[PDB]
Amino acid sequence: IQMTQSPSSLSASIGDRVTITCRASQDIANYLAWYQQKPGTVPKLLIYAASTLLSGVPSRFSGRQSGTHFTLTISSLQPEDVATYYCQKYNNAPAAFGQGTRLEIKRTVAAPSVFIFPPSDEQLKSGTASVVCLLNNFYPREAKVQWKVDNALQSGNSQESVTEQDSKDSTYSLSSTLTLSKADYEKHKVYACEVTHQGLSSPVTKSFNRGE
Amino acid sequence: TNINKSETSCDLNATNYIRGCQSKTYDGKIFPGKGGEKQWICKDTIIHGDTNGACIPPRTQNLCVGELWDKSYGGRSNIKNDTKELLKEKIKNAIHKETELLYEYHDTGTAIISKNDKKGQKGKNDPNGLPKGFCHAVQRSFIDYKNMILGTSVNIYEHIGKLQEDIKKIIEKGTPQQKDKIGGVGSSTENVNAWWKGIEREMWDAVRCAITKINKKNNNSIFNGDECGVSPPTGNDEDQSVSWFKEWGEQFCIERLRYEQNIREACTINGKNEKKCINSKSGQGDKIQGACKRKCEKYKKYISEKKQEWDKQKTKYENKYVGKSASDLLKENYPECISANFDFIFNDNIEYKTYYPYGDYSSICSCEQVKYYKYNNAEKKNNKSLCYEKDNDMTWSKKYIKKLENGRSLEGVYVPPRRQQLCLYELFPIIIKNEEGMEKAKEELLETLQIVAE
Amino acid sequence: VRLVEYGGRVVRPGGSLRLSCAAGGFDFDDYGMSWVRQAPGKGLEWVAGINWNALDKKYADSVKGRFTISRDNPKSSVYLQMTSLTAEDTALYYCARDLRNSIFATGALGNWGQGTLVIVSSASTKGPSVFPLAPSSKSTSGGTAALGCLVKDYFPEPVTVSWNSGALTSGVHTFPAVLQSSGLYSLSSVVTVPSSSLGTQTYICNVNHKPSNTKVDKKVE
Repeated sequence: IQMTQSPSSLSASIGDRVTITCRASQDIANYLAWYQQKPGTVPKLLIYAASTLLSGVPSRFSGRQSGTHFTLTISSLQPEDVATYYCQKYNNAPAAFGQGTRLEIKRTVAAPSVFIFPPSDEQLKSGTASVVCLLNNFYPREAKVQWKVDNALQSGNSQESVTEQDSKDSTYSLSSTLTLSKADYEKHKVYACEVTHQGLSSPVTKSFNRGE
Repeated sequence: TNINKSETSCDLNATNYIRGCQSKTYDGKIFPGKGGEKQWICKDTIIHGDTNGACIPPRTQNLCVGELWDKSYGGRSNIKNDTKELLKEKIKNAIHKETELLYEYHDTGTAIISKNDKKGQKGKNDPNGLPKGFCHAVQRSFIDYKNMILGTSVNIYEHIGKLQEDIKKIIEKGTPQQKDKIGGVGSSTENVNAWWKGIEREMWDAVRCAITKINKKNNNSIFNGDECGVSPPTGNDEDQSVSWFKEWGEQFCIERLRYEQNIREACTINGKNEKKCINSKSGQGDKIQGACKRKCEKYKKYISEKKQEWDKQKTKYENKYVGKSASDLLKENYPECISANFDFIFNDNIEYKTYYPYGDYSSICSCEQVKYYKYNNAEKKNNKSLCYEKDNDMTWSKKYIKKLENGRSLEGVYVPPRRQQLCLYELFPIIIKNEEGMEKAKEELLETLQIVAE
Repeated sequence: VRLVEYGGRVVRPGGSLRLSCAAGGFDFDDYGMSWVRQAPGKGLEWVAGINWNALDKKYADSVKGRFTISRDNPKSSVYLQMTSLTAEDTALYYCARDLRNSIFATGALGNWGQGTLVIVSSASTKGPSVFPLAPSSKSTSGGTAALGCLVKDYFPEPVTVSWNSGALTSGVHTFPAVLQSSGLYSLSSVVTVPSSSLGTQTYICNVNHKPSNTKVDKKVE
């Protein structure tokens, strides 16, 4: 039995009210528990029976239910409440967790400091391609990276990695790693990464030539 | 826990010209061909004293004494010019001529433990690389060699008493201490075997060296030094009367499964619903015309001889360990015994012998259409295998209480005497039969249930 | 009050593995247990659940038939036998208890274990390969350039990467691992520094692949 939890990436700022919804397809009347997980730790059960706050949990949390709509409410968001919330139901059979809602600190819009780090000579000696475009300190989390090999679209040959929201400045960092063979590496001249970010007026191109 | 030890030493790939043998041939000879099987010589063997202890394993009959006791001098008092550490590497290499005979004997099927049901010996393989039987070499072979060093009443095949009296003379000649002996006969077996068991703290270092060069010198299985765990095995089982009993049980159950597979091939395959054969007819009822006979009469002979061995192995084991049963000892130490009922297959009952000519496989060997006959009209009631008279004096017992999958135990319920002698013998051969061809299982089960209840 | 798991290991695809979970001051006799797995950087997923007396064992639909759960109360342990493992079952497996003693397998998981990684692949624990990322006069953006090294093909159990023996802390954006097509993890550990400082001091990135006991300390221009 599914447990549709939404929104999936809710943003907010300290002092706001945060509401998370965990619609359950079937009837579970109140066999729902809420779990909070900070990065790199075990989950912590906050609420069970869909309302009963577990002892030791700060009272700013609350849980209520309307039919099969369960909502977790943080009245006053605190910097130690930035985590993922899971809303696992435990009535009978599959006890499945929710999709998971990840809170983030909402800050002013920023712009990625784009970089076009090229492969290294001894990486060429290794024989692959390690073209890397770097997006730094940007915000919000949503950002698109495209690769142009001599101004030709690339797909299925790059990989994406993102840091978690950095604590000190609430900014994100992204890394796009483009991997190619030696053959199709020297088969082309100019490699460019195109950054499409909401905080950028226009997409930003950062390119180089292999002879450069 | 303890640790392992050095060295990469003992590079004696060709140790010396060992006069004993290059192959331990107790289950016939190496392929090609067979023959030369050693057997479990029964009780009351003079070469083993009164043989009050258990019967003699064939592997211990051809135990690779190497050059501690040896030949080319008739029966040589071999430790007068030869050594003991060649046996350190012929535990290593006598189980390298036997881990190349693991790899051939055990790992191609010229041992008893060697062959499984049908796939062979490599589909079955323990985590330590070895086909099953080297875990039963550190346990069987190595402990039996340490036993040869210590010896029970059943003296093994060369009057081991001469070698032990030599240990008193030719090994207590300034080993381990000087000629000023320590302790006596008590503390002989634990001075020349407490600097041989205190260096079986180091012979176990040396047998973990054995296994680690089964890993690094002859590499059928490559890992650190761990034969069956880096520690010597538990006490009270290294007793020859116990370890040999366990060996006998494992061998018996493996070859019983072997005969079970053969009678499958003659009564499941080559056989029919009543396990009859080509033109089996009456005649003498629906008895076998022969195709099963020579495939199952061999099983009957085998059970006869193995019963003659087990009847008085079990008695000695019980009276030595009063309170424990032989089936208890065997069944969980070897997962292949779980389908064996040593009570049923070895009943001391002439009616059992007559009514179950082929033991627990009688219902899967000779079938006359088991059928419950009602109150009248030529009642076939006593004409089947029978039941004891109920014993009046039995005591309420808490043995054999089930163990919950909770892992818990009932811990307080007591089986009534009326129930622990509840008679359900008829049901067992039928259960063995109906492993195959379902939806006939229930048909026969209802009939045999009726006859049992009646 | 204290749950620890054992059995986290790298297994071949289609193999088998047995996880175990202990119990502390917890009276592990009338509480239901559950196993919950979390794939790397994903959401938690219930996997198995067992009753107090082990008469009621429930499984997730995906891991069914392939997974078996069992208790042993006198030993105070709960085990999960896993067979026919696929490449998708790679996850951190937690054992959890109901916070309420009851007669049901599934319930609110009050106490959780630390969990064990059950990485499933056909890789070979191959050591890392460090590659530098040279900057440029182009990278001198706003008086600020960036220096980095990428660790490539360092399966398993991702690596600690520091800069100048941990001297540099500001701007170090070590990106999370990623499983590329070859079955080998890879990452980068870029760091942003003032472009004026370029060529002035020295930058070395230090990688520590514990599973292969590999220590590579690369100076980058």
